[PDB]
Amino acid sequence: RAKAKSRSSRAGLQFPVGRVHRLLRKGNYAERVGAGAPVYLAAVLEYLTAEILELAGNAARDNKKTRIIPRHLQLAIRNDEELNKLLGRVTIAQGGVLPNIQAVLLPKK
Amino acid sequence: RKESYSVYVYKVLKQVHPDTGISSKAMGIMNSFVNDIFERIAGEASRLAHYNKRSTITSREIQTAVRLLLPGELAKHAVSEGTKAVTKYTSSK
Amino acid sequence: KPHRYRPGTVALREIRRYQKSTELLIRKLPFQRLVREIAQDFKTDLRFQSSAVMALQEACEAYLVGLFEDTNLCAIHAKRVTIMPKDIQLARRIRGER
Amino acid sequence: LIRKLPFQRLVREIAQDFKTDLRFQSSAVMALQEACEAYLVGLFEDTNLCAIHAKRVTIMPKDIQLARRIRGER
Amino acid sequence: RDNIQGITKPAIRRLARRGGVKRISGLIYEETRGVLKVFLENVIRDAVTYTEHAKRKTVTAMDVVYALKRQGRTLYGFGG
Amino acid sequence: VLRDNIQGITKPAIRRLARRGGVKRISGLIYEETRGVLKVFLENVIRDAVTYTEHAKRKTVTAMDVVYALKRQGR
DNA sequence: TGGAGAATCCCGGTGCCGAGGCCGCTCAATTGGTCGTAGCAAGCTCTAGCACCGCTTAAACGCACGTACGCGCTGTCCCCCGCGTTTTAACCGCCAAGGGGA
DNA sequence: TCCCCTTGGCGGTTAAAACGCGGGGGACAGCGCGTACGTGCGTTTAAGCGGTGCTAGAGCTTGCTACGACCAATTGAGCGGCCTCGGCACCGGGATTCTCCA
Repeated sequence: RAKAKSRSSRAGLQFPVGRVHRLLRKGNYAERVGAGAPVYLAAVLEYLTAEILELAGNAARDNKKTRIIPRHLQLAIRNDEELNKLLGRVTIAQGGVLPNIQAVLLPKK
Repeated sequence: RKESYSVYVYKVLKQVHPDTGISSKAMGIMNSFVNDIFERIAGEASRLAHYNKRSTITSREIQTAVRLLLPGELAKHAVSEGTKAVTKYTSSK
Repeated sequence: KPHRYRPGTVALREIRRYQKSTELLIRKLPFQRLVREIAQDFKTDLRFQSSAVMALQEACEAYLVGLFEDTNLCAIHAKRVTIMPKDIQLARRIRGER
Repeated sequence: LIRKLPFQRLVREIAQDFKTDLRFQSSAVMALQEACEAYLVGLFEDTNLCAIHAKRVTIMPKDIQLARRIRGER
Repeated sequence: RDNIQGITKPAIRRLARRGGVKRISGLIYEETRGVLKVFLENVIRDAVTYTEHAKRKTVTAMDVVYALKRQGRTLYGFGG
Repeated sequence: VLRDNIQGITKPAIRRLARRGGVKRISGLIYEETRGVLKVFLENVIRDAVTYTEHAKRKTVTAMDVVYALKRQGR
């Protein structure tokens, strides 16, 4: 019996292809689940996690913070034209709002 | 025993910002995001299967879900990295 | 004679503060009593986890903050600096919510 | 409300950018038009509310922009 | 009991400042209270169905999250 | 090849749609704004309906593909 | 332009507490084998989608012309802000109960 | 019978809400003009309907093997629990900015 090599390792993924396979079965999404569907999906989950975490890691650095706070995730999401499309109807605990004052309200010169 | 993607989110974190950390409160949002986008893709792949009277969630149905669900340049890079992973999986073993 | 800022100066200072902060703006214990007061109509001796009420502040404050932004746009569309109830009524009605 | 043949050419023109030589069922064209008529009729109503707000009688593109921004499309 | 009056004018004012509102009619405070209560009813009602259909007496944060997601207003942070 | 067919929703057609929505008077700037609104909407429903058509490996877009595409825009 | 005073920024010090890492275990993913099946490929039908032609008329459009409605400008006042004073109740701690579940 | 955990009460104390009041500036009504849009009429343009011809391709049938469900054996990846130090906040007071009246 050969030593086990995790399905993530063979796909190169950090995300767990084996768990993603189970969850596609446990969730009763369909009667059957091909061997490739957990690999493709786990790669997309890992990508979208990497996208948001780079923008939030930038926002954290822009505010001199080493840790991503929920604030930095919300700023990253709302400043990105595609993450704000993907999450346009999603609410983030302690995310706050974008600093945004309507120019008509600023003091007149 | 409650299962959380936090260990995998943190491995992705060190591959985009090796210096950067995350709060458990922000991690809870990340875990909520991963679960929410898993559910949305899997739910559309489920519908894609049913619409085509197929019993199997195939990778072709994850791909079409990602093309339906994600916007613009996120969809195209997601389709790329999925197809690479599936290729490496098939080639490796 | 002490100083006094012009009307609208401190409104802008307060906007710039509360659009920068993230902490919750409704008081805690008054919202618990509002939740439990509402819950009484649906079932007696219900309980809420602390996280269940805190989850519910976050949802409704985001709902109110998000509504105010849409009503402010309705105010400035009527060329008003001032939001008024018919702005709330317009915003919700456009949202299919009134 | 919209005429059929020009809306048909409009949807075929749009399709070219997504896949060349697509066919469309006669029923698929009508399901698109009826949805577009229902979308526009139901939007002009939201713009009239924006025009009847601010005391006007006349709808402006500024009203379409406010309607679409509050419906969430912007 | 009328704890909706416990949503004070300053709290509604601060929510409006985060909403970027400069001037607030004094009629807004009673309209905002009425809006909040109408919203908070719908969520608690549906959450209580999840609580009871799971044969619990304690309403849980995930009951709220499922009610919120059912109402189209997905909240991240409290659970997946 | 098809071009310029967005002009095929004529100004009176926009009026008919607007009066059905109760609009009494229409700025001339509404016409170009409505054409932009129509095309941005119609592109999104067509894109997903074609993505369903490709998934079936069909060359014909069907009314059920429209229904699914509209149902998704409903979300 | 000035200026003062009130508001905000930065910089340094202190704390604490939560994130990141470590260790035990488990149970949940992986390996190897079997069996059903499902969907992939071939092949036939015939459906309905596309192209064209020709007539009809009703819808589009160019322009003429007026008036109704948009918008800037003026005046008023009122009513909402901003800041000082008063009051209440919000929040934290600590204890209590009992209530449910095993 | 016994543990856990959610609700209620007690007390202080303290910070935030409530109240008052002057004034200002913005809401809002009234007014003028001009221009921009609805209505009408002659013109044209192409939509829509009746008819003809063809072929692509949807949709169904048939056949078999690939591949995923299933399950028993094996183990290591990942979770629950514990520990510590360093990131971040909050504090204080000096420095810079911004506003408003002169």
